[PDB]
Amino acid sequence: SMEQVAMELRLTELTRLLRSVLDQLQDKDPARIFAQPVSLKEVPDYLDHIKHPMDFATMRKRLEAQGYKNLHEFEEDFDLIIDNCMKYNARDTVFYRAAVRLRDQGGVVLRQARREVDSIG
Repeated sequence: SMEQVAMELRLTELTRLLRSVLDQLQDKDPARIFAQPVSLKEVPDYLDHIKHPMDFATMRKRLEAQGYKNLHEFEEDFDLIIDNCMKYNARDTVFYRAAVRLRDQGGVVLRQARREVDSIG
């Protein structure tokens, strides 16, 4: 149908906007602490601690499959990255501190993304 196509064009455009959001958020992680999944070879007990692991490469796979239907879903995954880190790692670690900085800096980017998604529909 013509409606299914119109809906698919909306999803594609959302995907385009979320790709730019993802790039901006990942720039706020210059140390690449959150770039890839925590290694189960190197942290073999990780899944005993963290039930829903997340990282930027995993988000990028979902994004490119047009697997985010709305900004809320994308934010859920970003928040997992931060929240998993802040639970697994102690306050006095480079990892925890990197998550706090990513949260604080990403807030700005996500504030305007929400306005852009509401604005452009």
